[PDB]
Order: sequence, then C-alpha cells, then structure tokens
Amino acid sequence: SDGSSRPYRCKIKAPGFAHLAGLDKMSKGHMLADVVAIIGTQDIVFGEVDR
Amino acid sequence: ASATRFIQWLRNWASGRDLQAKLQLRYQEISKRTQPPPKLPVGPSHKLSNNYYCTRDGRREAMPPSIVMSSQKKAVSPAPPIKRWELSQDEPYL
Amino acid sequence: MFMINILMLIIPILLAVAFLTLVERKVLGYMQLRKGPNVVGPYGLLQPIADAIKLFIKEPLRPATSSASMFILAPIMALGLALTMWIPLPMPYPLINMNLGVLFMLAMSSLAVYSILWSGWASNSKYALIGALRAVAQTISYEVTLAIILLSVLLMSGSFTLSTLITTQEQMWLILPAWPLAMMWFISTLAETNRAPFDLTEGESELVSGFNVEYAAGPFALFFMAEYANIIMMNIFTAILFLGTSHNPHMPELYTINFTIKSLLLTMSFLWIRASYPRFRYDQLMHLLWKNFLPLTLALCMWHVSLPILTSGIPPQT
Amino acid sequence: REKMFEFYERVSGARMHAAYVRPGGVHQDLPLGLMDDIYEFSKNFSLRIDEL
Amino acid sequence: RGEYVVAKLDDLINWARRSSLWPMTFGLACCAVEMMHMAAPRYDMDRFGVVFRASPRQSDVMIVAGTLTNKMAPALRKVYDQMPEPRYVVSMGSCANGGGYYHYSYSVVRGCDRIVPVDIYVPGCPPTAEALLYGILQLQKKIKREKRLRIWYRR
Amino acid sequence: TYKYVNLREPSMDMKSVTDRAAQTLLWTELIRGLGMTLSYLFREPATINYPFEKGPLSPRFRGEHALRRYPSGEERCIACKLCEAVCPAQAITIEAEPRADGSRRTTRYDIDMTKCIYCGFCQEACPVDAIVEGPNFEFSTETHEELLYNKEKLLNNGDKWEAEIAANIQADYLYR
Amino acid sequence: MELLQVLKRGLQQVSGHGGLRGYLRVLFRANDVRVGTLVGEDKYGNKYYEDNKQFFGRHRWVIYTTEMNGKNTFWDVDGSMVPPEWHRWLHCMTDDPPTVKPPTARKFIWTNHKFNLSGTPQQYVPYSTTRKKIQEWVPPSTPYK
Amino acid sequence: MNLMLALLTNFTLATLLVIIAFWLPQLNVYSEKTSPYECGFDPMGSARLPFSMKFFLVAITFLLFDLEIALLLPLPWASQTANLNTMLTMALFLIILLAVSLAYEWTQKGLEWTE
Amino acid sequence: KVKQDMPPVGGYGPIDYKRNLPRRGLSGYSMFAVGIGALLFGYW
Ligand SMILES: CCCCCCCCCCCCCCCCCC(=O)OC[C@H](COP(=O)([O-])OCC[N+](C)(C)C)OC(=O)CCCCCCCCCCCCCCCCC
Ligand SMILES: CCCCCCCCCCCCCCCCCC(=O)OC[C@H](COP(=O)(O)OCCN)OC(=O)CCCCCCCCCCCCCCCCC
Ligand SMILES: CCCCCCCCCCCCO[C@@H]1O[C@H](CO)[C@@H](O[C@H]2O[C@H](CO)[C@@H](O)[C@H](O)[C@H]2O)[C@H](O)[C@H]1O
Ligand SMILES: CCCCCCCCCCCCO[C@@H]1O[C@H](CO)[C@@H](O[C@H]2O[C@H](CO)[C@@H](O)[C@H](O)[C@H]2O)[C@H](O)[C@H]1O
Ligand code: SF4
Ligand code: SF4
Ligand code: SF4
Repeated sequence: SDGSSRPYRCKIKAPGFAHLAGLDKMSKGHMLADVVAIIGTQDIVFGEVDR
Repeated sequence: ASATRFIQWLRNWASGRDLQAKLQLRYQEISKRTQPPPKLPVGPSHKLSNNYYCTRDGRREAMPPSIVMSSQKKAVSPAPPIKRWELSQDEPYL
Repeated sequence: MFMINILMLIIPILLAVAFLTLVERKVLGYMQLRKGPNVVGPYGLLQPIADAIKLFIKEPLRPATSSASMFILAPIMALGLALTMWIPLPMPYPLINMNLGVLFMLAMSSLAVYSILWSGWASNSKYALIGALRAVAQTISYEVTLAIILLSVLLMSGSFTLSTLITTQEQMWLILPAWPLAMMWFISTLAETNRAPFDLTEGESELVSGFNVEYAAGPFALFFMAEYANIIMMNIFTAILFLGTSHNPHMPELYTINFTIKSLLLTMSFLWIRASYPRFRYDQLMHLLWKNFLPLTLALCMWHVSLPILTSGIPPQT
Repeated sequence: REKMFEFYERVSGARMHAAYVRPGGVHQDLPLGLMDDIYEFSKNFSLRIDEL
Repeated sequence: RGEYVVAKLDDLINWARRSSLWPMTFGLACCAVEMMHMAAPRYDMDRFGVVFRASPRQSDVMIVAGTLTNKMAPALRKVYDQMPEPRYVVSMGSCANGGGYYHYSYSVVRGCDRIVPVDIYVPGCPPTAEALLYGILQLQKKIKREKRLRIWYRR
Repeated sequence: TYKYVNLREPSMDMKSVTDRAAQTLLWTELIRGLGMTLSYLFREPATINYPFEKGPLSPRFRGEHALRRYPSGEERCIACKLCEAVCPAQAITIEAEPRADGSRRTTRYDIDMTKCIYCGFCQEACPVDAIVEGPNFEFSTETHEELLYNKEKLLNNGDKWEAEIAANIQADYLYR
Repeated sequence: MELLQVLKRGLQQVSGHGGLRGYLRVLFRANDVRVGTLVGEDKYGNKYYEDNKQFFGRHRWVIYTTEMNGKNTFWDVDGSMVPPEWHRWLHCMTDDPPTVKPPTARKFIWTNHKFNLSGTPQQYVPYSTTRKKIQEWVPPSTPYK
Repeated sequence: MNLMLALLTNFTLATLLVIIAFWLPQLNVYSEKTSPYECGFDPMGSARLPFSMKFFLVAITFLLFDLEIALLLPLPWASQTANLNTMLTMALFLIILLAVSLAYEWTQKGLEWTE
Repeated sequence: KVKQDMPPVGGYGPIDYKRNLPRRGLSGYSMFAVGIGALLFGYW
C-alpha cells in the first residue's frame, strides 16, 4: 500500500508455481504415464500458476 | 427412495453398506425454499453515546515501521523453537 | 444360399456392434449415477444411428505427412479381419466348419495387430507412433500366455475344432475343472481387445488418442467398429471355451438363446470392468503376464498334460 | 461438488466466483435455513469418501 | 419432386449432426470447471449425445471455456483448423466472449472471435452449467435449421 | 495433533499370510471394487431432465442485468454513476443530462456483457435499486454484438422480468 | 409381489397421460413419462407439475406448450419459454406458485412474455443512444463571393 | 470356396465403407488442416526419428517363446499315442526347459526394462 | 427480536468422518478349499 485507495503492488504467491517448478526433479527415472500421475499429485491449477 | 425391497437389498449387499440411511439424493429433509424474513443484529458501534469514532478507529492507530537499525549478550532466534506435535488420540494411525 | 448366410452374419454383427456402443454408454452412465443417452430415440435407441451417419458424412482427412496407401489399408484390415473372426464360431453351427478353428482364430488375431501398427506408423505423428509401439508391447505381453492357456483347455477337449468344445462340455462347464485358466484367459482377452484396464494403445488420458489420433470420420469409424466387434467375438469365444451350452440337434435355437445370453453377460462384464478400475502402466502389463500368468500357465499346462493320462481320461481324437 | 456449489450460490448468488469473503468480514449473512442444509450434506459425506 | 427429397435429406443429416455432437476435450480456465459440471451426473451431457473426445480429428465442436491469451492463440487456431468439417465453435464465458475481466490486459485476446468464427456466445463469468447446456441446445437448434442440400439444389 | 496415513506393519501369522495370498491370487479386493459400481448401477441417477426440469437457485442469484422503475413507471436510475465507478470490469458506460422536465436521467447506459464478470457490485452500489442482476441465465446469443446492451435493452429487461425481480428483492432485501 | 407392483405403476402411467397416444406424446417430446400433480397452467399453454416424492430437482417440471408467440414448439422447446412468474417457482427460488402468490401487478410489465429471439429478425441490435455531439456549420445556400 | 468367398465379402464390405467415407462428404483441404497433430503446437523433429525400445530383450525372448508353443500345440494329438511313457516325459521335459529359460531370464534381470 | 441463521438449541447431531471400510469375506483357507473342491469335482 502507498496510502491511497488502490494497491501499489500485489504479488500473488501461488503454491502450484513452486510445485510445478519441481516437476522435472520429481519425474526423474519415470515413464510418460508416471508424469501424468505426477502432474495430478501436485494439484496444479494454472489460474494461480500463471496469474 | 422409490427402490423396491429386493433392489435395496441387492445394492446394500454389493456395496457392503446400508445405503438407505444416507442417500445421496435429497428428498424432504432439506429446508423449505421460502423462509420467514430475518431480523439481523446490529454491531457493537450501534450506540447513541460513548461512541466517538476517534476511540474506535483502527486505521489511525496504524504506525510507520519501527526502525531497529539504520545506516544513516546472548544469541536470539526469531521466536522460541516450535513445540513438537503430539500424536492424535482420536485416531493416531489410519 | 451361402452368400445369404454370409450377409445374415455380418449385417447383424455390425448392428450388434452399433447398439453395444449405446449399451456401454448407458451401463457406464448408471454406474456413474447418471443416465447416458436417452434423448435420441426412446431410451437413446437411435443414438448409434445418429453417430454412424454423423461420422460417414464427416470430412475424412489424409494427414500431410502420412503414408497414403498404408493409411487407408489399416482401417480396411481392421474391420475385414474383425468380421473374419466370426466365421468359424459355432452358434451352434459354424458358417465355416474348420478342423483347426482355434488355430485359425489365433492367426487372425495376430494379423489384426498389424492394423494398429500400420495405422499408427502411416500417420507419421508422434502420438500415433507411441500408440502403435504400445501395441507391440501389448502383443508381446499376452500372446504367448494366451496360446498356452488355450492349449491346456484343449487337452480336455481333444481337438482344435470349436464345435468339439460343445461336445466336451455336454455334462459340465469347463469353468469347473479349469477356473484358474478361465481367470487368466479372461484377463488375456481384455489385453487382446485393448480394453480397460489395458486400453493402452489408445490411452486417451496419456496419448490423446494414440494410434488412431489422426483418423477422422469414416476411417475412424472402421477402427471403432473393429474393436467393438472383437470385444463381442472374444466373449463368444470365452463362452464356448468355458461355459459350454448344451446342444439339442432338433431345437438348435435353444442353444442360440442360451449361448447368446451367456455371451451378452460376458460382454457386460467388460463394460463393468471399464467402469471400476484405473489403467495399467504398459510396462506393468508386461510384468503381469510374464511374471505371474506365464509361470502359472506353464505349471497348469504341465498339469493338464499329466492329469488326463493319470486319471485315464484322455479325450477322443475325433 | 454440485451440492456444495448450491451453498456458494445461496450465500452469494454465484456458484463459483462468490466474491463473498471481503476485507472486514463477509458480504451478507447466511440465509435462514442454510446451516440446516449444510448439516444434511455433512451428515452423509463421509460415506461418499468411503465409496471413493 | 427434387425439393421434397432434398428437404428430407437435409433433415436426416441435420438430425444426425446435432444428435451426435462431440466437443473437443479443450478447456482453458475457470469456465472449464462448469463445463466439467455439465458432464457430471446432474446434467449428464452424454444423455443428449454429447461426448468429449480428445483428438481434434474426432471433434465436432470447440467449446472455448476460458481466457484466451496471446501465447495460447496460435495453439487454439491450430486445433480448430485440424477439426474436420462441419465444425462449430461455442464461446463460453466473458473471457472468451470479449476479454471479460482481463479485457484491458497486454496478454489477452479480446474475444476468441478475433481468432476463430463463433456460432454461439454463452454469457456469464462463469455461465452456470445449465447456462452452458442451454447454449449447446441452442447450437443444436442452429444445426437443425441448416439448409445445405436445399441451397445446393437451387445452385 | 497429527496422524499417520500409511505407517502400519502387516502381521506375519500363517492365517494373515494366507488371507493375503488368497487376496493376491483370487483378486478379492478387485472383486470388492466391482461390488461398489454394481451398487451404483441400481441406484437412481442424479440426472434432472433439462429443460423440462431446472437446477435449484436462490433469490440472490446473479444473472442477466435489468434497469428497474418505481411503481409510477418512472426510472429509478438517476445517473449517479456509482455502478460505473465500482464496476471491476469497466463494463458500464453512462452519459446523462437534465431531462426535458429537468429530471436527472441517463441518455446512455450500456453494459458490455462480454466485459461483465457478473459480480453484482453494481447492484450493491446502486442507492435506488435501479440496476439489478435478474434471475435469467438463458440468454446466450448467436453474435457478439447481441451482448452489448444499451439502455433500451436494459429497460426492456426490467419490464420483461420485473415480476420475478421484485419478488426476489422482497425475499432478500432484509439481508442487505 | 413387488415386481408386479412395479409393472402396475408403469401401466398406470399410460392411463395417467390419457392413453397410449398421450403417453407417446410426452415420451417423445420430453423423454419422461412420469405423472405429476398439475400445479397450474400459464397463458401460453405451458403446464407445470410437481411430485414431492421425487428427489430435489426432479420434483417440479414443465411440459412446454406446443405453440408460443406464433412459433411451432412441438419439437423445439427451450428454457426461455417459461415466463417470469413461473420462472421463480420452477427454479425453486420460492415455494409458492404464482397461482397461490401472484406477482405484484404493474402497468409497465410485459403482458406477453417473449423467449430468446437471437438468430431471428426480432433479435436485439446494439446502437448508440446519444445524439450527435458536435454540430457542423452549414454554408449559405446563396452565391456571394 | 466358401472360405475364399467369406474373406472376399468381408474385405469388400470394409473397402466399400471407405469408398463411401471418402466420396460422400464435402471436403475442404488446406495446409493447416492436414498438418500433423501435437496438441496445438508444431512438432519438433520428424516422427520418423528413432524411438528407443526399452523392452528389446523381452521382444527377442518372445521370438524364442513363440516358437515353443508351436512345439507344444501338437500335444493334444500326441496324447493319443500308445507310447504314453515317452510322450509324457518329453512333453514335461520341453515345458520345464521353457520354465528354466524363463527363470534364468528373470533371475538375470532380463525382464526389467532398460532405464 | 433478533432472528438469524443459528444452530438448534442443543446443537446438531453427531457427524461421522472417520474412515469405515467394513471387514467382509471368508478366510483364505475357506476360499482356497472351495476352489480345490470345485477343481476336484471338475476333474472327476
Ligand atoms: C455404417 C455406414 C453408415 C453410412 C451412412 C451413410 C449416410 C446416409 C445418409 C446420406 C445422406 C445424403 C448425403 C448428404 C451428405 C453429403 C455431404 C454434404 O453435406 O455435402 C454438402 C454439399 C453442399 O455443396 P454446395 O454446392 O451447396 O456448397 C459447397 C461448396 N462451397 C464450399 C463453395 C460452398 O452438398 C453437395 O455438394 C451434394 C449433395 C448431394 C446429396 C446427395 C448425395 C449423393 C451421394 C453420391 C455422392 C457421390 C459419391 C458416391 C458416394 C457413395 C454413394 C452412397
Ligand atoms: C488337485 C491339484 C490341483 C492343482 C491345480 C490348482 C490350481 C489352483 C490354485 C492356483 C491359484 C488359483 C488362482 C490363479 C489365478 C491367477 C492368479 C493371478 O495370477 O493373480 C496374480 C496377479 C498379480 O497380482 P499382483 O499383486 O499385482 O502381483 C503379485 C506379486 N508379484 O493378479 C492379477 O491378475 C490382477 C489382475 C488385474 C486385472 C483384473 C481386471 C478384472 C478383475 C475382475 C475379473 C473377475 C474374474 C472373473 C473371471 C471370469 C471367468 C470367465
Ligand atoms: C530339465 C530336465 C527336466 C526333465 C523332467 C522329466 C520329468 C519326467 C517325469 C516322468 C513322466 C512320466 O512318468 C511316467 O509316465 C508313464 C506313462 O505316462 C507311467 O507308466 C504308467 O502308465 C503306462 C501307460 O500309460 C504304463 O505303461 C506303465 O505300466 C505305468 O506304470 C509311469 O508310471 C510314470 O513314471
Ligand atoms: C514348471 C513351471 C512353473 C515353475 C515356475 C517357473 C518360473 C520361475 C520364475 C523365476 C523363479 C526364481 O526367479 C526369480 O528371481 C527374482 C530375483 O530377481 C525374483 O524377483 C524379485 O524381483 C522381481 C521384481 O521386483 C519380483 O519378481 C519380486 O519382487 C522379487 O522376488 C523372483 O521372486 C524369482 O521368482
Ligand atoms: S469468464 Fe469468468 S469464470 Fe470463465 S475463465 Fe474468465 S474469469 Fe474464469
Ligand atoms: S455485475 Fe460486476 S462486472 Fe458486471 S456490470 Fe455489475 S459491477 Fe460490472
Ligand atoms: S448506481 Fe443506480 S442510480 Fe446510479 S447510475 Fe448506476 S443504475 Fe443509475
């Protein structure tokens, strides 16, 4: 806030942002169908990841 | 609700549960779609006296940050170490 | 009069296939707390007709990168071979009475795999290629165990003739003396028909549509008709193998009714299984067959060679 | 999930983007009879988890 | 009579196409959640003959369910082009309709109809699952009105 | 407090080991799962018969917009522009002037329904209950231009829907 | 036997709809042959039914008129044909049908409901409702120069 | 004859369905429509590039195992022999050597896919 | 007097939440015994 009635800056911290960044780490040594499972286990919604 | 007795028995047996006690389709236990009007309460500031705004003004009590050090004895941590969690006594193991 | 008999086999097959698509969507729907098609015709009875007309007036596409001749050939092979699987089936009389009907069915099942391999390869797209190579793995997984499971059963029937299985099971269903093989046979037919939980060559949630991702309209319909025809045909085969219907030579239609009911229920079981389970991983399918079914199938094959000899109950050659 | 969307719509008028929780509290108070219906839903829900 | 025949043939193909609408498994943002609720048991879009299929080659309708950004625009146009014809586009929600809450963003396409032709516009943010179903039934009644063979006959 | 979701040791007594062998070989836990889907086959489905049946809604539902009148027929809107100021989407456009009788009334009142996020802030902001979100949600159109509402469209909506809108406001205005 | 009682209810539905012709009309128009209590009818011919033994969401329903506002709606029905007075009841925004609790009358309320007119000649077309802002000088009609 | 007539009819029926499928519908062909599919973005590299096979050793073993069943399928007929002592011994011998070969490949980690 | 949505005077009735997967089925011995019994009858 800068004192006015409009926010000066609003950074949104999305939990899925950091989770998806770890997808490559988590998928090491796995097959394609496991990557499908790993995407679901992180519970990613791109409304928050992308903003 | 309209299932015959044998069909209720069959699906009860197949699922291993008594499905008639907790049907997932709603019948008449739900609220009526027309309700009496409400009469909502008022808040603590609804008074005719002893209610000056300057004594209940949260925004005007906000202050600029305290400068601890600027560039113009025992060690400490940010807070005490977190207490260890205890196991649930409701159901410790799933 | 033989040409009439051919048409009275394949016209009904395709009609049964069309209405199996409706039945699957209704059965899945009710198992999913919904209804499924019930608007297009009463109780959705015209829905298969709408889909069929829709697809065959849809624009068919030949992908720019595809190998044209093989692209067209594969769907023609798929449906052609699917209909060929039905000709030796005794219901109770086969259209074609073969001495080695079982071996014929095995060979034609192997040839039908190439309609998956060539369609996927001819599409010249990555998801299509991945789907086709999953079919290679699937075939490697089940084919050896599938043949030896049949062999163990035929050691009680005594011949490779499909009609002999009726004679073999006149007193009692073969499911009794060979329920372990029936268990493993039933799973093998799911893998053989690319059916859930072994729907890997299409694997929608992984490969979009796998081997047939580039197919549209009528060419796509041919692949759908083929797979659903094979699903029905393999459950008729399962009924003949393990749930033999008694045959009265003077009332052959009583056999047909009893046998048709059994084949339908086995087909309903395929849909039921699809509604119930998650999908395998295609390397886990290969390990299922080779590390579990094959050791057991080899042991049971040894047992079913010895058992007739030790009990003095070897079946007649004829 | 569809029945819980009804709770959203009954407090806010929207099934999804309620815009109901605001700095200072909430936009409107619960309509009469809503807590009864949440109780009916919650009573049966654990059985649904069991089926899953 | 030629007219009577092509009139009846138009009814048949129009009936077949609207009775068997296969949307592409294509969703973009929040609006895709309501699209999921149309497939869910309460509305059961499958019961109208509406079935999702992943491949564009096997899809008849594109439901643009959510914001279309500039980075995504070429991909949406690609999968639309790859649908065989006849093909239809249903624009779902304010974002797809005209940009919505993000109309003034540097990264958003102000309406998917800048990218693809649109047959039906479903308003809302998001439209309820029932509102989307109303839009699909509206698409069906549009297909029912088509006069391809009648116009061909009079060419 | 916490609990462990998966920290249990299987017992090794011969009965338990055989119970697990039967599970592995006879597929008992897979058969059990088939039972659940079978029970659902015989449950009545949750599907409603749209459009002959409709999903339930409440008086607060935020749908298509409408401009309202007083019982006399005069417009409630007095061109204060509070709805225009609050609109998160800048979906509202307003112009105003003294009417021929001197009244403070709008000459333009547009809502871009493809910009609007159907948030209801405009009706919260309105001091005279002029702009509302009505209960209609079945107004999808074949063209984009049909969703750019001007004052004539919004007034027609109010006249079209006032019977329902007034009853919905009657049910909920004591929560506002 | 219960399986017999079930078959009796199914046959009661054929008579409850006024015979096989009435039973087939509703089966092909609405894909539903249930019988409910006639709650009321509106001026366009829509008939409204309820059955409180059905589960919530299936306990009210409308059989749309076959002709509304000059349009043949025997096969073409849509949810926008329900007028506002019945719209509240059909969507369970209220428990009271307009028969019991009629809406407040106003002289400016539409006497004739209209359904969705998109795609037709009656469709709404947007335009600017404001008058021209700048007035241009008009030159004289006489020569003088 | 009956067999050749049946095969010809089936594959002719399939061919006619394809002929109708291509010549009945209205076509509109352009470059973007016929481009290869890959979820909206253009493919990176040809689909003809080598695709590594991680089950290559099982695939070769399938060839050897698939010939074993050719040796075993005659067993129903061999059971009609009068010399049942020899036949039973050789039948069991062949199947055991198949099991031994399976156990060897299993214990040597031939059935695990290359990672 | 004030009227707003409130719980009933004594509160709401108890609400289950803990996992409940009932124990069903015969033992491994009985199930294998039935399987072998069927096999022996089949062989005979
Ligand atoms: C299990 C198998 C199921 C098979 C299902 C078979 C479908 C049964 C229903 C058939 C309905 C009649 C076909 C109409 C659909 C035609 C597709 C279409 O929409 O085109 C619009 C087109 C519209 O063309 P247009 O001239 O108006 O405009 C298109 C050109 N531009 C783009 C510039 C505007 O119609 C036609 O061109 C001709 C219509 C003729 C309808 C009669 C069809 C005759 C069939 C012979 C075709 C010749 C090839 C032989 C094929 C085998 C014959 C059976
Ligand atoms: C007198 C002396 C007699 C001597 C002979 C005695 C022989 C009988 C005793 C031998 C044992 C009998 C049972 C043999 C059946 C085959 C058992 C089997 O192979 O199951 C094991 C398999 C692997 O399970 P898994 O836990 O993943 O791995 C094990 C650890 N590596 O598990 C699986 O297969 C999982 C399969 C997953 C896919 C299942 C999808 C369908 C499930 C429902 C089917 C229901 C069955 C219906 C059968 C219908 C038959 C027509
Ligand atoms: C890796 C190498 C593994 C090699 C394993 C080899 C295992 C071989 C086990 C022996 C198999 C045959 O076992 C043998 O079968 C014959 C007939 O079938 C039996 O013989 C019995 O039946 C035959 C006729 O059927 C009579 O002639 C004979 O008088 C009678 O004893 C023997 O009593 C039995 O010992
Ligand atoms: C006469 C036919 C019937 C007899 C059975 C013939 C087939 C015998 C199969 C192999 C038997 C021994 O060979 C096999 O060795 C490997 C060691 O890596 C073991 O395998 C080990 O790792 C694999 C993969 O994780 C798993 O099977 C298992 O978790 C573990 O035991 C098998 O448990 C053992 O079965
Ligand atoms: S229109 Fe509304 S609900 Fe739909 S994607 Fe955009 S913001 Fe989300
Ligand atoms: S509902 Fe919200 S976005 Fe729409 S016009 Fe009103 S204030 Fe603007
Ligand atoms: S807030 Fe109400 S009175 Fe003010 S301009 Fe908007 S509609 Fe008119």
